[PDB]
Parts: sequence; structure tokens; C-alpha cells
Amino acid sequence: PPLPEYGGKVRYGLIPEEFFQFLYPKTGVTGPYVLGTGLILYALSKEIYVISAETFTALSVLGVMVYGIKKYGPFVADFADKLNEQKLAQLEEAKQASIQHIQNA
Amino acid sequence: LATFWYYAKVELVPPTPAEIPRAIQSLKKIVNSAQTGSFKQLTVKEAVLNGLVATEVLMWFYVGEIIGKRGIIGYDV
Amino acid sequence: LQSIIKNIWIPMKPYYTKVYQEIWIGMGLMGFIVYKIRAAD
Amino acid sequence: NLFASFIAPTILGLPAAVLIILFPPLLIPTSKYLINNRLITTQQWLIKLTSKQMMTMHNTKGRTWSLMLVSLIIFIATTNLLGLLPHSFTPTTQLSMNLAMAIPLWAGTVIMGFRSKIKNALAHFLPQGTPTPLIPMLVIIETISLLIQPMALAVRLTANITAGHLLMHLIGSATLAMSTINLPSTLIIFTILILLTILEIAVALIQAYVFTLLVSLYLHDNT
Amino acid sequence: DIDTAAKFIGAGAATVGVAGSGAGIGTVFGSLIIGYARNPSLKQQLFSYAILGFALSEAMGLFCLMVAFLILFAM
Amino acid sequence: DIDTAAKFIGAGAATVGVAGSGAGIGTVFGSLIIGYARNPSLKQQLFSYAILGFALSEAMGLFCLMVAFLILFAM
Amino acid sequence: EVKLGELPSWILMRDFSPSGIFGAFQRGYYRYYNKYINVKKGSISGITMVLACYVLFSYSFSYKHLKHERLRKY
Amino acid sequence: VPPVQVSPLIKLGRYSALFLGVAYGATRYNYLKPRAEEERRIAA
Amino acid sequence: MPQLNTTVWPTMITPMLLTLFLITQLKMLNTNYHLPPSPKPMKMKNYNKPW
Repeated sequence: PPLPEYGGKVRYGLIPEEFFQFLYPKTGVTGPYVLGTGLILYALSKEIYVISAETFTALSVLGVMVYGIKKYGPFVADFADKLNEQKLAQLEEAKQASIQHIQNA
Repeated sequence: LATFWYYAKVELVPPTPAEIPRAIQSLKKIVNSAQTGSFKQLTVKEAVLNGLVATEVLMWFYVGEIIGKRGIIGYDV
Repeated sequence: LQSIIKNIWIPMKPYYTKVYQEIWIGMGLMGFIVYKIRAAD
Repeated sequence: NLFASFIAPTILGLPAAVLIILFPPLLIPTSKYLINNRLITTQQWLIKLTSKQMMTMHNTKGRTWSLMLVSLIIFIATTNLLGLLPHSFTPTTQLSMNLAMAIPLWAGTVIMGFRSKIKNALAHFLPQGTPTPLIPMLVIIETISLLIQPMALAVRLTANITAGHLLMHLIGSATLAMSTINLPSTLIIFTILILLTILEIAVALIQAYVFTLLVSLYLHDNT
Repeated sequence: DIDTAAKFIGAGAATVGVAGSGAGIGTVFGSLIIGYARNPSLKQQLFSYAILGFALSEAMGLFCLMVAFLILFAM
Repeated sequence: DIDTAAKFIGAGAATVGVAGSGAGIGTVFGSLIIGYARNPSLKQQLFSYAILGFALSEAMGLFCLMVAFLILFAM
Repeated sequence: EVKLGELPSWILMRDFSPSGIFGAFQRGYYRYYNKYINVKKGSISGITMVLACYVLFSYSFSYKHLKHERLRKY
Repeated sequence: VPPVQVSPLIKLGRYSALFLGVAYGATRYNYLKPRAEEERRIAA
Repeated sequence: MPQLNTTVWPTMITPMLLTLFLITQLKMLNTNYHLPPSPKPMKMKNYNKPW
């Protein structure tokens, strides 16, 4: 069976567009944003997310990962795509050759 | 960048004096819905969505008290 | 009792039976070591 | 208060180390297709490359362990690279798991060299080109050497993750301590932390590959 | 007490022993630089022997380090 | 007491002596890299001499280590 | 399914077997897989989202060690 | 980006619960502040 | 060191035994690299005729 041509329309690599479209009718476009900022401020205000060393090691690893993606991402993307295209073309030039074989026989 | 303030000034304003009549009338509406028992006739979707908007405005209360204390994490004292 | 032997044991038979014999001897040694360690506490 | 990140985890009174240890495989999906998604494309390329690297140097009796060695390197590398996420319990930092990954494989390959290979195996206990006058305790060295092979293996990992992790942790502390004193000093400590994190990625991958390669060498010497 | 004091001293002394692994790794990768600039077509075998030597160097270094942590936090 | 304290100190000091084996192994395998990049057709004899040198280096290192464990846990 | 039922009757109709819970988990796995990963020309998110939920789980069981460090007292 | 603006339920609940929030927030602030300050004095 | 609380060792060992000797190896055994298609256009030995 074939495979769909795309994934799931995620935003900021963390949130799928389904959530934005799901909150838009009853909060508008800034609704998800205001909900997120309010939840953030309540989380780090009532000390349910303790700011500690882990906060800064997390900021480090997240900066590293976002830069790693935004730099070496398209390269890996088109590399996987080229792997696929090479395999496909090799198989097709492997079909043609056997057709030619049988016709020559 | 600039559409941030566009959205702020276009949706999230304090109610204009001409609106809190509409606000009081719609609060009359919803607590009338409470007095009748119409809330029980509400299904999953807008129930959880009203819960979400309540969470949002409660976050707004917490933001209000943090701007009260002029500090964010706990009390500066 | 089914599928546990159809997707879990028939592909691993050539390894669990013939290739990983001394691996199991080593696992016995390791178990004895761990028993003696946790015992001496 | 400091080794907390290595304390055996639990949630709601349940031993959540189980869900942690069994998760890395869930990151390697498989398929019967021929032209599949980008993820499995790249993962199969990487496994193909790793197999070519590890197993080329073996005869067939060694190459029988191809599945074992490639699964070993894949498991260890995914575990280590999952360790770098914040507030995450890295199960390789435990001495238990590493001893259990080390003693079985090494003991297995030594006994495999002992079942077959028996004259060969008892002879490699001695470098033959050695002159006579102290051939004897020379093999004492070797024998002792041999029995230190497994422990070393386990140890060789348990630290270079554990230490590494602690290491980053402390600079976190440090920058947090300087978060309220001198902003540029905070910035440069943060930069040290960034370079450190990069080094930690690299050393996770290297330690996985190294554990694998050393088990591989013991194999090749005992087949 | 005297025991915690001597444990601190012994941990410092034990950790001194990483210096050898630091220098050994330095030598391994310096040699690797040289051997690469000498025949830049055995890169994979050179790098394999590199990882192997580094692994043994780190084996000794971590022996020292765990001894520090054994006498310090365990004994 | 004073005796356990000095045993900890002496164990740390004794374990310092692994640094030499760490550096010696580093040198052995760095040389091996070089000698391989120099004549990549004696691989088996080069590697045999490699194991031999590593074995003697580890002989000294384990001497030091056992002395640590002898004065610490036995004497 | 849920999101169309609004009665407790449903929870009394759904199985609670060992086989049942395993089947539910497996169906969930395959749904997520076929939705976000198993599509050609896919994107990275299908991985980072699993990573983020992993971080959340490992945080919440690493919380009892963090409440002993709260910056304030109230 | 085109305006896809708020609903009426938004205007009502959002606005009046908003000022409820910020007002009762100032109240909560300087209810929790005076005991906090006598305790900061009682730090000794 | 918490690594030495030797009452929590089994719960660290056994799930590793599973995920390393069973689950990862099954995840690999389903990864197979088919040999490349070698369509030899030259496979024809019929014969001459009896003459």
C-alpha cells in the first residue's frame, strides 16, 4: 500500500495544527498563545517547575538541537530522498534489462 | 513581529465602557443556565472548552497577583 | 501460549539454541556473582 | 541531593525503571516495504553502515554474532543519547545494567574459545615469541589480565556516562549561581556548557561504539 | 573526624591518577593526526585503532576515578 | 582511627601509579597507528607486538592497583 | 469511541482484560505511527514529540527529588 | 495574517473574568505581603 | 553512590535482559537488506540445431 505524502502539520515542532484549529472557534487565534503563556507563568510561579541547574542544561541542549535541525536538517532530508530515488531508479533499470533479455532470447 | 501588537490590540483589550452592559447581560445568561440546570444538557466539547477558558482567565488572575508582588517566582520577601 | 512462540521464539531459536550457548553460561556466572554480591550486604 | 539523577526512579510507588529500559526499541520501527519513510530509510542506512564497520573483520564463526553486536551498539547508543534529555534517568549510569551487559558477552566468548579452539585458547595465554627465562609469570600477567577484561568493560561505561552527566549538572549549578551576580560571566559559563553538551553527545556515541568494538575483539580473538 | 579527613585526602590522591589517561589520549590522537597526514587512505582503520587505544586509556582513567569514588562515597 | 585513615591515604597514593600505565598504553597504540600507516601489510605482527606491549603495561598498572587493594582491604 | 460518547455506559462496555489493555495500547501505537512517522517525505516532529513526552514523564517521576529544592517557602 | 477574530463568549467571559483576575490578584498580593513582611522581620 | 544500593539491582537487570536479548534483536531481525537486482540480459544457451 502507498504512503501519504506528508505528516501532521506540526507547529514549533511540538504542537500539531489540530490544537490551534480546535481552540480557534472558541478563543480566536491568540487563544492558544495566551493559554500557553498563562500556563507557563502559573507553572513557574507556583513553583511546580523548579528553576534549577536542569533548567540551564535544558536550555543548552535545546539550543543545540534547534540549531542542529535548522542547519543540518534539509541536508538529511534530501539525503534520505536521494537514497530512495537511487534505489527506485536502480530497480527500474533492473526491470528494463530483464525485459530486453527476454526479447533478445 | 509587528502583528503581535496588532493581535493584542485587536482581541485582548479590557472591556470598553460600552461592553460591560453586554458582559453583565451574558453573565446573567450563563448563571441563568446554571439556575435552570441547562448545564447538564451541555455535552463534552464546549464543556471542556469552557473549562479551558476558565483555566486561561485563572492564569490571568495569577499573572495579576504576580504583577502585584512585582516579582514572578514566589514572593520577593 | 500462542504468538509468544510464533513471533517471539521461532525467529530467536537459531540464536538462543546454537549461537548463545556460552552466552547463557556467562549469564549463569553473572547470576551467581550478583547473588553473592547482594548476599554480602 | 546530588546523585539524585542516578537514584533508582519510581512513580506512584511503582518501579518506573522498567518503562525506561524497554523504551529505546520503540524508537526503531520496522517495515516489510521496499520504499519506506525517511526515518526507516536513514535508520537502515545507519545499521547497514554499522554492520559493515563492526563485522567485516571476522571469519564466519565470528560473523554469526552480527545480530548480537549490532543490537548491542544500537541499544547502548540510543540509551546514552536518550540520557542527554533533561531530567532523564540514564540506565547505563547504573553499575548493575552494565555488569549484566558485560559479564555475559565476555564470558560467552571466552568459553566459546575454550570449547573449540582449546589448544589455541590455552596458547594465546602466552605470547609465543617470548624468550624462556620468564615465560612463567608472564602468563600470570596474562591470566590476571584476562580476568580483568569483563569488569573493565562494565566500568569503562559506567563512569564515562556517570561522570559526564555529573559534570554537566555541576556547570548548570555554576551558571545558576552566577545567574544573579555577573551577566557576562553567566554568558561565558553558558558557552562552556554548550561546548560541553556537544562533547557529551560525541562521547555517548563513542562509548557505545567502544563497548561494542571491545566485545568484538574478544570474539575475534576467541574464534 | 580523622576518617572523613583521610577519605578526602585519599580521594584527591586517587584522582591524581587521571593525568596519565589525559596524556595517553593526547598521544593517541596526536599520533592519529600524524598517521593520517602520512597515508590519508586508511582513515577507517586508523580511526578504529584510534578508538581502541582511547578506550584502553579511558579504561585506566576510569579505574582511577572509580577508586576515588569508592574510597570517598562508599568506603 | 588513625590506622583506617592512613590506609585510605595509602590506597589513594598507591592508585596514583596507574597514570604510568595509562600513558604507556596511549603510547603503544599511538605507535601502532603510526607503524600501520607506515607499512599496512604486517598488520598481524604489528598487532601481536601491540598486545604484548599492552600486556606488560597492564601488568605494571595492575601491580599498582592490587597494591592499593592489598593495603586497603587486606592489611 | 471517546469524543462522541457522553455516557458512563461506554466505560462499562469497554473490555478490561489483559488481552484488552494490550490491544488498546497496540492500537494506539499503530495510530500514532501511521499518522506521523510512516509517511514518506515525513518530517522530524514525529520524533521530537515522542522525545518531549518522554521528558515530561521523566520529569514527573523526578519531581519528588525537586520539591526538596523549591526556591521559595510561601 | 487575516483577522479571524474572537467569539462573543470570548468577549464576555474573557473580559469580565479578566478584570476579576487582575483585581483579585492585587488583593491576593497585598493580602499575602503583610504577613510575609512581618515574617521577613521575624527572620532573626 | 546510589549505584551500590544492592536491593534495586534485579529491577535494573531483568528489563535490560529483555530489551537487549529479545526486543532489540527482534527489531533487527525484521531489518533485511535484499541483494541488489542483477538483471543479467545475457542468459541464452538453447543450442544450435542438430546440424
